[PDB]
Amino acid sequence: AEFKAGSAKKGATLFKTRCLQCHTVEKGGPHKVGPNLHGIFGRHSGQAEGYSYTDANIKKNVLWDENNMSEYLTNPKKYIPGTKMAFGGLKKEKDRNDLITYLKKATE
Ligand code: HEC
Repeated sequence: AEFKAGSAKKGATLFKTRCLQCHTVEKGGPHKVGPNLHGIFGRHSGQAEGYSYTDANIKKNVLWDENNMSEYLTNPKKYIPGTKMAFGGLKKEKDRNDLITYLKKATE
């Protein structure tokens, strides 16, 4: 994909309604169905401490950045075949840009 910085204020609303059910962003934050996302950018996949991932998410070994995250969030199951989740993706590019703008700051 091709990320363009958007609205982190809209990104925070999108995280609450589309991600927060399964994830947290705070340092030391708890894992829910999905892993806590603190430090996700600039780190390889399957490395949230204390979270047990599928072989698919571990074997992907993607170094998370703004662009591959955008591609991933479009359809996680297409990007990482074998990943297990009741999530189909964030289809609108504007949403992905807004979400990632917020996420880059929230997980820092
Ligand atoms: C529950 C229905 C979920 C929603 C909604 C979202 N995600 Fe998720 N995510 C979930 C699980 C169970 C997992 C782990 C899957 C596995 O194969 O083990 C994940 C994983 C991620 C990751 C990868 C983390 C890593 O360390 O590699 C990211 C980056 C991620 N999820 C982000 C994310 C965002 C931003 C969401 C809202 C757009 C979101 N997920 C929705 C479960 C669920």
